[PDB]
Formats: sequence, structure tokens, C-alpha cells
Amino acid sequence: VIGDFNCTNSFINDYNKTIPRISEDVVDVSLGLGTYYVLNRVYLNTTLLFTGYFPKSGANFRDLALKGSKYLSTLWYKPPFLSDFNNGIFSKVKNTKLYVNNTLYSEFSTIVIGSVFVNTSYTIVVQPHNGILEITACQYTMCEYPHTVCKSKGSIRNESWHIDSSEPLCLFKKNFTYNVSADWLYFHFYQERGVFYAYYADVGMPTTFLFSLYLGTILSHYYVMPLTCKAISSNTDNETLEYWVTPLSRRQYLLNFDEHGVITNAVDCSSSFLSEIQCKTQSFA
Amino acid sequence: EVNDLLDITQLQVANALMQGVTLSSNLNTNLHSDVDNIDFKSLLGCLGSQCGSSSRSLLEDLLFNKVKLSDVGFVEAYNNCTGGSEIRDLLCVQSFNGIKVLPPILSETQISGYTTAATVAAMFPPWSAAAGVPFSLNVQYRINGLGVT
Amino acid sequence: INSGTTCSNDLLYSNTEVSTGVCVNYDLYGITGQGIFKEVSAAYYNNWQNLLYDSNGNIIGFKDFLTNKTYTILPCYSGRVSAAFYQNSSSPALLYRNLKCSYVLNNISFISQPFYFDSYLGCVLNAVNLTSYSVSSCDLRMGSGFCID
Amino acid sequence: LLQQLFNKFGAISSSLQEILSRLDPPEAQVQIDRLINGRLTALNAYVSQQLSDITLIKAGASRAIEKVNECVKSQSPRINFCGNGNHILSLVQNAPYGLL
Amino acid sequence: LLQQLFNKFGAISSSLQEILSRLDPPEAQVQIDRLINGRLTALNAYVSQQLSDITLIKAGASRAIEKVNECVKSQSPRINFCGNGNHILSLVQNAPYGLL
Amino acid sequence: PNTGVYDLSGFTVKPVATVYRRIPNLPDCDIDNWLNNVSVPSPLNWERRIFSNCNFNLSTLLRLVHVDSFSCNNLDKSKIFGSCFNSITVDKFAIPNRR
Ligand SMILES: *[C@@H]1O[C@H](CO)[C@@H](O[C@@H]2O[C@H](CO)[C@@H](O[C@H]3O[C@H](CO[C@H]4O[C@H](CO)[C@@H](O)[C@H](O[C@H]5O[C@H](CO)[C@@H](O)[C@H](O)[C@@H]5O)[C@@H]4O)[C@@H](O)[C@H](O[C@H]4O[C@H](CO)[C@@H](O)[C@H](O)[C@@H]4O)[C@@H]3O)[C@H](O)[C@H]2NC(C)=O)[C@H](O)[C@H]1NC(C)=O
Ligand SMILES: *[C@@H]1O[C@H](CO)[C@@H](O[C@@H]2O[C@H](CO)[C@@H](O)[C@H](O)[C@H]2NC(C)=O)[C@H](O)[C@H]1NC(C)=O
Ligand SMILES: *[C@@H]1O[C@H](CO)[C@@H](O[C@@H]2O[C@H](CO)[C@@H](O)[C@H](O)[C@H]2NC(C)=O)[C@H](O)[C@H]1NC(C)=O
Ligand SMILES: *[C@@H]1O[C@H](CO)[C@@H](O[C@@H]2O[C@H](CO)[C@@H](O)[C@H](O)[C@H]2NC(C)=O)[C@H](O)[C@H]1NC(C)=O
Ligand SMILES: *[C@@H]1O[C@H](CO)[C@@H](O[C@@H]2O[C@H](CO)[C@@H](O)[C@H](O)[C@H]2NC(C)=O)[C@H](O)[C@H]1NC(C)=O
Ligand SMILES: *[C@@H]1O[C@H](CO)[C@@H](O)[C@H](O)[C@H]1NC(C)=O
Ligand SMILES: *[C@@H]1O[C@H](CO)[C@@H](O)[C@H](O)[C@H]1NC(C)=O
Ligand SMILES: *[C@@H]1O[C@H](CO)[C@@H](O)[C@H](O)[C@H]1NC(C)=O
Ligand SMILES: *[C@@H]1O[C@H](CO)[C@@H](O)[C@H](O)[C@H]1NC(C)=O
Ligand SMILES: *[C@@H]1O[C@H](CO)[C@@H](O)[C@H](O)[C@H]1NC(C)=O
Ligand SMILES: *[C@@H]1O[C@H](CO)[C@@H](O)[C@H](O)[C@H]1NC(C)=O
Ligand SMILES: *[C@@H]1O[C@H](CO)[C@@H](O)[C@H](O)[C@H]1NC(C)=O
Ligand SMILES: *[C@@H]1O[C@H](CO)[C@@H](O)[C@H](O)[C@H]1NC(C)=O
Ligand SMILES: *[C@@H]1O[C@H](CO)[C@@H](O)[C@H](O)[C@H]1NC(C)=O
Ligand SMILES: *[C@@H]1O[C@H](CO)[C@@H](O)[C@H](O)[C@H]1NC(C)=O
Ligand SMILES: *[C@@H]1O[C@H](CO)[C@@H](O)[C@H](O)[C@H]1NC(C)=O
Ligand SMILES: *[C@@H]1O[C@H](CO)[C@@H](O)[C@H](O)[C@H]1NC(C)=O
Repeated sequence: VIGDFNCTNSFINDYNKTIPRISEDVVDVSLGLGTYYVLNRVYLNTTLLFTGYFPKSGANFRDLALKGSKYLSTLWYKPPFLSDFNNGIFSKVKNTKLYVNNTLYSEFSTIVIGSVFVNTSYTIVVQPHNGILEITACQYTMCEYPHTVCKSKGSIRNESWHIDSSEPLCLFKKNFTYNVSADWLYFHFYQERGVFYAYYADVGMPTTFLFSLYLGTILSHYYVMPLTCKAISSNTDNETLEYWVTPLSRRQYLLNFDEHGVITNAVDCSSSFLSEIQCKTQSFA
Repeated sequence: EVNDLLDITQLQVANALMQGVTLSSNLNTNLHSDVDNIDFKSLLGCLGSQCGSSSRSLLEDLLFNKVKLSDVGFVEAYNNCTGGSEIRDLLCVQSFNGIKVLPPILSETQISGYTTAATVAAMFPPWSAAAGVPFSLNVQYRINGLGVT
Repeated sequence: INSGTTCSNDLLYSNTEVSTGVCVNYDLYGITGQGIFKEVSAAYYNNWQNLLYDSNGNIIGFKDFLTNKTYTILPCYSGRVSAAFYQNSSSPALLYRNLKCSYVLNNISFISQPFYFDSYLGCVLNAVNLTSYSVSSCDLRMGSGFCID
Repeated sequence: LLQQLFNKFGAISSSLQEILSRLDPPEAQVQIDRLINGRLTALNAYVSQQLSDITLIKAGASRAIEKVNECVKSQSPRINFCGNGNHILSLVQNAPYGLL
Repeated sequence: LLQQLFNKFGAISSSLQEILSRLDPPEAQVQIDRLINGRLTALNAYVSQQLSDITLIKAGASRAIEKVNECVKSQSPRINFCGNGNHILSLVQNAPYGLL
Repeated sequence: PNTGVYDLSGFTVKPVATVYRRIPNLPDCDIDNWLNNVSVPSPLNWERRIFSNCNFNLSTLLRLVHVDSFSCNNLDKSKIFGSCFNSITVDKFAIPNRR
């Protein structure tokens, strides 16, 4: 369903059908959390009335993290979980931590964004590698149940979301580094005019630019890829995987840049009447 | 055409302030700044035979300092555009895309002189701007005409 | 051939040719324009920013990620000339408004003009400096109480 | 008026150098025509607004000429023209873009 | 205004007879619409300029009416209104588009 | 013409050069880090590597390995410097002298 090229056949336990949750936290953009710096530009001691793809003030999340022990449902690959990429997504990802001889191992789930996920069109995969984040925009040949594996104390299965040992056509390939000891990671992914844009941050702040990528097509689907590990749950040291997403919308925000260029305040110009007054006069007072 | 009309109204206002005022050749505003214990020093620029006509009064200086982009501020704004001289101003980016402001045909020190002469014409012989009589006599007759004895 | 990613990067240099003080094209990280560069030290770029902007939407500075050096960008000069032309003459008189005559004789015109001076309005070519004289009617009014006769 | 040089008006970009370096000249004219029409529309609107401001400026200049001639240069038997009535006299002074 | 009928405005020609005798009715609409838009923009600009000229004409008409009422049909205690002041009298005469 | 003051256009500035920067996506190939390898195979069991999805040029290559000749075939030597291929497949081995 994700990819047609079949990879595995065992452990297709089918009966479990749990749903994505709904959080108890509205996204609040008063202190920058929910916004981003404008590509690779600097602004000093100003207010900017910026139109871009932002979240909506007062909206809730959906957890899409899936942890299997050894079993893989086909309802885990359904439009309950295979969602759509209309304008974009703002994401809040929990950074799970394991310890083998008191050595830190970070882990969370990877993410695929594409249209039909075959070897005739470009899909984007963002994948963690324990303090290293590798982004690859290529023509992968996706598995039927694309899934991942943990690497500290691993699972029984083999990590197989593609078998494409030929180095296929890649439009983008890069590596980035982040904090292993971090608590959350925030991610912006959107698309506009046939170009893909991506932003990330690890400390709670506005998210910083990762990359822009000119394609020419329109991505339509994304998927959080399910992980399979050894021991993370409550009988263990109480680790829990989370991946919260909220959609994006083309809307207007008012940003405040101090003299070193840090976003100190933002205003969603349609939350109230005072926000409309603030945004049409381009001032916070 | 709009700029021609602005030049014409500037010349008309300058014409009305000077239409029939006669002054003494022995005046000197460094010596004669007042009459009748009424002080006119803050209204007068300079005039005479040894001053140098580039002067405004006290009131005119107090008003021109609180407004930056006057006819002189525009000129010294555009003088700084070759190099920016800090980094940047809006007026140099405006003028480099074809939007300039021209100076008027009469400087504002000239209109300062024309209002100096309209002031001094009412305080000394022959009192041209006071209907021939001296200043405090004119005030007396004007208050008399309201119902005051 | 001619379809793919394994590209030869040479016929698309990326040298250290940040030549300040002159007007040059630029294609900086997607953004195109022309401008004048000037080397500086800046303290505000992070490891993901390479262009400086203002709230109007103009690009005003940048940081070359080949040399870790910061620069500021200024607009290049564009303007007109004011030609005061009297009938049956052979050449007009020229005013470059708000420009020093050193800048005009160096960076604009290298053509033979033996007469020039630096007036309050700019640089005057093909005319004599005779501001001590004065006139009461003029066809060629230049602004701020000056004229061409 | 200067901020009108950043609108696209239905074209792919607002930069002329971007259009002339990314398209082919039969397809570039279709984009430059939209920018030309939008910028000429902006200039026509500015020129009409200047033509309407100059009429108010001329009305004020004529009344200032009249107050110079009949409250400063002389005094007139009108009531409530200068001042408020019980008006005695009037002086004049030069001001940025006018007269005090 | 008559010289606006020779502009092309982006079309292939400025003649309507040339567009209608060389193209097809789906293809000639694209060319006739550009001429229509350019000529209607020309007419709108002319009408805006006429509407702004009429206000200066009416201000001159009001001052001519007032000079007839108070320098010609009678004589006024205003100083520096007509003439120069030392003004004695004034006559009026008919002129093309006005009054002497 | 009559007497007047006219506003004549002058040519004002011309840009001297071009500047360029693009911060590339893909990673280089480092062909010369393979062509200067130590263990050179013999003409029975020559190697081959497929350098694809990276960036390269020629001048740093052909001055960082001690070239003695570089011919071409079905190609022009300056058509490398522009274009964008799809992969490159370098096969090296040592040479026995009399053959
Ligand atoms: C880009 O992506 C596309 C995917 O969209 C890739 O294309 C895929 O390539 C696969 C090859 O790796 C291929 O898998 C299978 O193809 C073989 C050909 O199958 C035909 O011929 C058989 C002759 O024996 C015939 O039996 C078979 O019929 C079977 O299937 C049909 C349904 O398709 C049934 O109705 C029949 O009843 C029967 O069951 C086909 O007609 C096939 O032989 C292979 O299977 C054998 O090998 C397996 C591994 O060894 C083994 O597990 C299996 O049991 C068999 O022994 C092989 O699995 C995909 O079919 C093909 N997909 C499409 C849509 O074309 C493409 O390769 C990729 N490009 C690149 C460059 O990566
Ligand atoms: C990004 O970093 C990863 C490691 O986190 C690199 O992957 C390694 O690549 C080498 C050579 O290809 C292999 O020997 C290792 O086994 C790989 N490690 C893993 C965990 O896969 C990758 O090459 C880097 N990519 C870039 C573009 O820097
Ligand atoms: C040829 O390509 C080489 C590729 O190595 C270029 O050298 C690189 O320049 C960048 C820019 O600073 C450095 O980050 C790399 O480290 C350089 N490579 C090496 C091996 O040091 C070189 O500039 C190119 N030259 C020409 C003429 O095209
Ligand atoms: C410009 O500054 C960057 C720092 O942002 C330098 O990048 C560092 O380079 C060293 C050695 O090359 C690495 O060990 C660091 O990890 C790099 N830092 C980062 C953040 O990547 C870069 O070398 C500097 N360039 C010059 C020419 O001085
Ligand atoms: C030269 O080529 C050989 C391949 O034959 C490279 O050898 C590899 O060396 C690493 C060393 O850690 C081994 O782990 C690999 O197994 C070797 N590869 C093979 C195929 O045997 C060697 O690294 C190359 N030289 C350089 C400088 O890269
Ligand atoms: C997928 O492939 C495996 C072996 O490659 C085979 O056993 C299995 O039946 C295939 N499934 C389908 C649906 O073709
Ligand atoms: C299996 O699904 C049921 C209902 O869909 C749910 O209550 C249960 O928690 C699931 N099993 C596990 C192990 O979560
Ligand atoms: C902050 O912005 C104001 C806005 O004009 C400016 O005056 C001030 O200089 C800025 N602060 C610094 C430190 O530059
Ligand atoms: C931890 O220590 C044990 C024995 O001391 C060893 O077997 C194991 O591999 C170690 N783990 C790591 C991650 O080094
Ligand atoms: C995973 O791979 C290993 C070797 O690569 C193999 O021994 C094992 O059987 C594989 N497991 C599955 C479930 O395929
Ligand atoms: C982030 O990394 C820095 C140094 O790498 C470290 O000092 C800091 O504690 C890290 N953040 C957290 C939340 O641990
Ligand atoms: C983890 O959860 C278990 C189950 O409630 C609990 O007993 C244990 O104390 C927890 N760990 C910590 C460090 O609190
Ligand atoms: C009267 O005249 C003298 C000299 O002529 C003068 O100093 C004085 O101020 C005048 N006083 C009044 C009340 O006019
Ligand atoms: C013009 O530049 C000079 C020199 O930097 C400066 O002193 C002056 O204040 C500037 N004037 C304006 C109007 O910016
Ligand atoms: C001066 O100009 C007039 C144009 O009206 C021309 O007829 C006349 O010949 C000119 N005189 C000379 C000496 O060229
Ligand atoms: C003007 O020319 C001089 C040399 O004659 C040169 O040094 C200077 O950089 C030029 N200025 C500009 C702005 O091009
Ligand atoms: C122009 O002439 C005046 C007076 O003759 C003199 O003061 C001034 O310095 C002269 N300026 C130049 C640039 O010659």
C-alpha cells in the first residue's frame, strides 16, 4: 500500500487496530513556538508582517508513533495513519533515551513524504541515526510494510523499508547534527509552488532552516514509519515514543525581531480583534 | 504641469508680501528691533546694510528645527546618497529607482526676508503696512473701533 | 549524458571575487541583482543564515560561506542630467544634481569639459560661477534661488 | 509607490532579471507585459492623486494671499474673516510649505 | 488622444481590419481584447484629467464673478483686492474663454 | 529647439562582473581518493567503482593524480566541464610494460 514492491511475509498479525490520540495542549505561538526564521535571512530590531505556512492558534495534535514488538498489522498502513500532505505539517517529536552500560542512546521514528512511493517519482525520507539526522530525497523502491528497527539493543526483525542496493537517482542528500540529550524536536515541512521546504529545532524556540528543494510536482501523502525495538515500555525504564502533528495553513503572522535577530514575539492575526488591530498597524502596541 | 503650478503660487505669495512696502536705507535690525516698549526681535530676521541675507528669525528657527525634511533637508539627504554614509536611507533607494524631489524656485531664506520686510514695514517711518500711522496709534484706533472709549 | 545529478562544477566558478567599491552583478543563493559591496565584520549571522534583509524586502548584506567574510550591499547610481539650453546655442549647460564634481569627472563622464564647479545644487558643467551678480527675471530657473543666464 | 516594484501582478516573479534569465523570449514577453501593465496602472493612480491634491493646495494658497493682503498689509471692515471678531491685528511668519 | 489609435498595446497590429482578416474568431478575440483594454485605459485617463481641470476653471469663474460684483459694478472698501491698492476703477471686457 | 530646462537621461553605471554562490546539495565524489589507492589490481582482476550522485570537476583531479595522457572518444574534452551525466564508472589496473 505504501510501496508495492513486497519485502517481507512473516508476522502479519492483523487484529490490532489502535487509533491516533488527541493531545491536551493547544499550540501557542505567543513566544515563537510554532514559527520559524525566514529561510536563510536576518532581520534586526523590526516587526515583520509575514505570510507563510503556520499552524493555527488553539489547535490540537495527533500522536502517530507506532511501536511493534514483533507483529505488523495492515491497518497500520491505512488512511487512519497514511495521512495527506495538503500544505504541510508542524511536528513535535519525543526523543526516547535508552542506556546500555550507562551510555546514552537517542531514538525516535523516521518520516517519509511522497506521492505514490515508487521508483519512478521522488520521495523524501528523513531518518535519525542517534545524534545524526540524514535527509535523502531520492527515488526509493518502498516495501509493502515499511518499518524500522532500533540500534542500541535491537529487535528481532530487520530494518527494511526498501531493498534498492543500486544507489538510485537522488535529488538531495545531506547530514545534520543535533543534541542527543534533548527532550523534544520540532519540525516544519511544507510545500509551495512545486518547491519543498524543511525546518527543524531541538531546543524549544523557532525552528531553523534545513533545506529547500525544487521538484516541480505536488507531494500528497506522508507517513510516520513504525519502529520495532527490544524493551522500551513500562516494565523497563519507562520510555514512550511520540510523534505529534498538526496541519499548516497559508496565514499571516506578525514577528518581532530584536537587535541580535531573535524572534521574541509572534501574533496570529486572526485569533481575536486585538490581533487584527495589531497586524493591520504592524505594531504590538 | 503640477510643478509649474507650484512655482506660480510660490511667486504669488512672494509677490503679495512685497507689494508696496518702502523702507529706510538707514535701518539696521541689530539696532532697531522694537518700538513703543513692544518687542519684535523674535519676528525679524536680518536686514540693513551690513548683515548678510541668510537669516531667519527666532520663531522660524524654532519651527524649522522640529521638521526634518524641509527644502534643505531633502537636498542634504540626497547629497549623502553617493555611498549611503551610514549604510542606507529610504530616499536613496527611492531616487535610484527614479523618484526624486526637486527644490522650489525660491529658497526659504528668501521668504524669510519677505516676511521680515512685511514685519518691519509696520514699525518705522513711513509705516506702509500700518495705514500710515505708527504702530501703537494703530492699535489704539483699532481697539477704539470696537466700542472702547 | 545531459540528464541527472553527477555534474561537473567548473564552468560555474565560485571564486574569491568579492571586489568592493564597484558596481557588480550578484547571484547570491538564489537572489539576483546589481549592487556595490563593502567588507565589514558582522555579529548576527548563525550557521544557517547568509543574507541580510530589511522589513521592506530589500537585500542589504550577505556573508560568503566560502571565506566566512561579511559584506554590505548598496544600490548603484542612477539619475538624470538637467540641461539648461538657450536658443541658437551649440551645447546646453549641465547640472548633475547632488553630485560632487570629482564623482562626475571620475565615475560618469570622461569627455572633455574644461569648465566645471561645485554649486549648492550639485555639479555645474559648461558655466561660469557668477553668484555675486543677480537677476530679476530668468527663463532657466534651477531651484533654491538660482538661475542660468 | 516604491513598494509597487515588488508585486507580481499575476506573473511568476517581480524581478525582470529573473524572467529574462529563466524563460525563452516568446514566453518572456507574456510575463513582462503583466509587470508593465501593473506598474503603469500604479503610476496612473499616483498621477490622478497628485492632480487632486494640487487643487486643495491652490485654494489654501489663495486664502493665504488674501489674509496677507487684508489682515497684515492692511486692515479690513470685514467681521469674522481674520481671527474671531474683536480682532485687532495680525502678523505673519515663514513656515515649511506655508505661512504662520 | 487621437494618437492612441495607432498603438498596439501588445497585440499583433493596431488595425481591427487586419486582425479580423488574418486570424480566426477564437484567436482574434485574444488580440481584440488587448486593443479594447488599452483604448479604455486611454479614455479613463483623459476623463480623469478633464474632471480635475474643471475645478480650477470653477475657481477662476468664482473670482471673476466676484471682481465683477465688487470692482466693476461697484467699488469696495477692500484694500489690495483688485488692481494694486491706490486702485481707482476697473472695466471689464469679453475674451475667448474668459474676461479681460 | 526653444529655450528651456530639460531632463535628459544619462547612462550611469555598468556592472563590472558576476558573483555566484549556491551551497550545493550533493556530496563530492573524490575520484582521486580512489585513484591514488595503494593496492592496485593487476589486469586479471581489475576493479570498478560507480561514482554516482555527487559533484566533481577535472582540474583538481588531473593535477592531483600525476597524469601522462588523457585522450577521449565519442566526446569532446570540454564537453565534460559543462554537462551533468548520470554515473561514472572508473575501472583501473596496472600495466605490464612490454604489452
Ligand atoms: C522499479 O519498481 C518496479 C515495481 O513497480 C520493479 O518491478 C518489479 O520487479 C520485480 C523483480 O525484482 C518483479 O518481481 C517478480 O517478477 C518476476 C516476473 O514475474 C512474472 O514471470 C513469472 C515467470 O515465472 C510468472 O510466474 C509471474 O506470474 C506470477 O505473478 C502474477 C502476478 O504478477 C500471478 O498472477 C501469477 O499467478 C504468478 O504468481 C509473472 O508473470 C517473478 O518471476 C519473480 O518472482 C520469483 O522470484 C522471487 C524472488 O526470487 C520469488 O520469491 C518468487 O516466488 C518467484 O520465484 C519476482 O518476484 C515485480 O513483478 C516487478 N513489478 C512490476 C510492477 O513490474 C522494478 O524492478 C524496479 N526497477 C528497478 C531498477 O529497481
Ligand atoms: C551521514 O552519516 C552517516 C552515519 O550516521 C553515514 O553513513 C555511514 O556511511 C559509511 C560509508 O558509506 C558506512 O560505512 C557506515 O556504515 C554508514 N553508517 C550508517 C549508520 O549507516 C553517511 O555516509 C553520512 N552521509 C553524508 C552525506 O554525510
Ligand atoms: C575543483 O573541484 C575541487 C573539489 O575538491 C574544488 O576544491 C574544493 O573547494 C571547496 C571550496 O572551498 C572546498 O570546500 C573543498 O575542500 C575543495 N576540495 C579539496 C579537495 O580541498 C576546486 O575549487 C575546483 N576547482 C576548479 C578549477 O573547478
Ligand atoms: C567558517 O566557520 C565555520 C564555523 O561555523 C568553520 O566550520 C568548522 O570547521 C572546523 C574544521 O574545518 C570543524 O571542526 C567544525 O566542526 C566546523 N564548524 C561547523 C559549525 O561546521 C569553517 O571552517 C570556517 N571557515 C573558514 C575558512 O575559516
Ligand atoms: C582502496 O580500496 C580498498 C578496496 O579494495 C579499500 O579497502 C577497504 O578498507 C577498509 C579498511 O577499514 C576495509 O574495512 C574494507 O573491507 C576494504 N574494502 C574491501 C572491498 O576490501 C581501501 O580503503 C581503499 N583505500 C582508500 C584510501 O580508500
Ligand atoms: C512476495 O514475494 C515473496 C517472495 O519474494 C512471495 O513468497 C510472496 O507470495 C509474494 N507476495 C505477493 C502478494 O506477491
Ligand atoms: C488492540 O486493539 C484494541 C482495540 O482496537 C485495543 O484495546 C488494544 O489496546 C490493542 N492492543 C494493544 C496491545 O495495544
Ligand atoms: C532598535 O530599533 C530602533 C527602531 O528605530 C532603533 O532606533 C534602535 O537603534 C535599535 N536598537 C539598536 C541597538 O540598534
Ligand atoms: C557493556 O558491558 C558488557 C560487559 O562488560 C559488554 O558485553 C557490552 O557489550 C557492553 N555494552 C556496550 C554498549 O559496550
Ligand atoms: C534478519 O537478518 C539476519 C541476517 O541478516 C538473519 O539471520 C535473520 O533471519 C533475519 N530475520 C528475518 C526475520 O528475516
Ligand atoms: C545540548 O548540547 C550542549 C552541548 O552539546 C549541552 O551543553 C546541553 O546540555 C544539551 N542540551 C540538553 C537539553 O541536554
Ligand atoms: C517506571 O515505572 C514503573 C512502573 O510504574 C515504576 O515502578 C518505576 O519506579 C518507574 N521508574 C522511575 C525511575 O520512576
Ligand atoms: C515716547 O517717545 C520716546 C522718544 O521719542 C520713546 O523713547 C518712548 O518709548 C515713547 N513712549 C511712548 C509711550 O510712546
Ligand atoms: C549626511 O552625512 C553626513 C556625514 O556622515 C552627516 O553628518 C549628516 O548628518 C548626513 N545628513 C543627513 C540628512 O543624513
Ligand atoms: C536664431 O533662431 C531663430 C529661430 O527663430 C533663427 O531664425 C535664426 O536664424 C537664428 N539666428 C542665428 C544667428 O542662427
Ligand atoms: C570612481 O573612479 C575611481 C577611479 O577614477 C575609482 O577609484 C572609484 O572606485 C570609482 N567609484 C565608483 C563608485 O565606481
Ligand atoms: C563661486 O563664487 C562665489 C562668489 O563669487 C564664491 O564664494 C564661491 O566659493 C565660488 N564657488 C566655486 C565652487 O567656485
